[PDB]
Amino acid sequence: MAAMEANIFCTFDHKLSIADVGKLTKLVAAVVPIPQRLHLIKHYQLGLHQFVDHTRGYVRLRGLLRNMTLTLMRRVEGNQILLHVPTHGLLYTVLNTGPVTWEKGDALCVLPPLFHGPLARENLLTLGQWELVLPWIVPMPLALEINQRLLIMGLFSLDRSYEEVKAAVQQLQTITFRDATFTIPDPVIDQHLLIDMKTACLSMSMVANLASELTMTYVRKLALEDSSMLLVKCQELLMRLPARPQHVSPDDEIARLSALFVMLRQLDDLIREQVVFTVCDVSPDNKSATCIFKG
Amino acid sequence: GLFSLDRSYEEVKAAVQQLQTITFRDATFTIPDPVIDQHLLIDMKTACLSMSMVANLASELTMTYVRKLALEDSSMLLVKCQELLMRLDRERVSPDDEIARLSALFVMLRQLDDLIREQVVFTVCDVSPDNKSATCIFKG
Amino acid sequence: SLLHTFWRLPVAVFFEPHEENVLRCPERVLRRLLEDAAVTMRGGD
Repeated sequence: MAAMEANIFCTFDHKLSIADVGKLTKLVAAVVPIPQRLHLIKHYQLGLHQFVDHTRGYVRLRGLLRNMTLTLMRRVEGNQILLHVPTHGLLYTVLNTGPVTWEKGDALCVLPPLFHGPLARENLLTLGQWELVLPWIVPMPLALEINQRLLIMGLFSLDRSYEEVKAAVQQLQTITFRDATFTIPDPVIDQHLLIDMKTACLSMSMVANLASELTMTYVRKLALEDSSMLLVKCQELLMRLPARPQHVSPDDEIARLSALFVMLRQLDDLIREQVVFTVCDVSPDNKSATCIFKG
Repeated sequence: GLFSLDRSYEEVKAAVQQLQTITFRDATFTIPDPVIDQHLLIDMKTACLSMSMVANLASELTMTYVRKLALEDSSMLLVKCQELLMRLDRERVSPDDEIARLSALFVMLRQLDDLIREQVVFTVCDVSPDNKSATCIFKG
Repeated sequence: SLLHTFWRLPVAVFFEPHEENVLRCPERVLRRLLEDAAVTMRGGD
């Protein structure tokens, strides 16, 4: 009976002005999320504003956005917008919503928006206490650093006092990426992040236990007679306190290191987002790019 | 790459030779030794050091955070994790240094992500006795 | 007198008491139990 729609029309019901449809035309080829797929939907379900709540926990918004479906905007006209769902592997054009600069050859991820500078750009169809808050498309290193800093801040919140936590939070709230800088809005610690903390600490202790003698002793052995800036930094990070190896067993060692490999993969997946886009050559004005949709 | 440091002893030479050979369906080729002139190529050094460091950091970092979380887990396996770490202990600071150490752990893990995941490029459809040639479906 | 436990660290209890068995021991209650049992045992050529 049911059919899965691919072309989605969104109809407004607020008596829009000319400036509203003008700003809609500027948004052509952007990406917008939808919670459910139908041929004709109301504007209230479109955009991220429907989910915001007074707690404003960033982890909650990230988790909610992960479940959502992504669509592209095409052929904007009067109070009727056409949204086209992407098909895996096809070649699409997109106009970036946020201010983050792109580069060719890398990957992109979907994240909820960030506090940047004066917070000037919220002109997106503010109408009737509703607004079109779009998600951000950012390159892989910035997204990975954001997830890393949220998780690290959450871990640091434990075993520390209130003011130490405040100082650490105020430091971690900032990020620098490709000559730009951004600030994370409302990174409050919450039970959603506590689940991530529990699974991450379990995986980390597992990688600690699975590590063999040779793997642990490698760094300390290499510090004996090698020297480089990378090595001195790595040694400075670690605590401070030849011989034939105690045990040699390539079969048991390879099994152990394979298990440790799986555990490291599991630990890494905590911060890796879904790789939505792989990019091609970009317009030199940085506004729009050609990309392939994956995942 | 790990055994590169201990190569002088004959045990390591024999183990490296045994690891070097690989066997598969009617295939018995040998892969190249990742060391030259008893030295490591720099990218291999970075990858090996990153793995060994991310192994080393977790051994002395997890205990405090694990023992703090032990009070609350209703899934109750985190307490067994704490006990396992304490058994490992039996087998053998200013907040800024702590935050730097956490950042180092995660950046070192990300450095190893270059080798952790595999691109599943192709899946195969039936092959000719000319087996050099085969058909397959492309996957991202 | 104290018993020897296999696990070095104990664990938190959960679930209602009809799918796994746990004993609970208020010390005052146990003292009353001991006294009552000792008295009633004697109560009951």
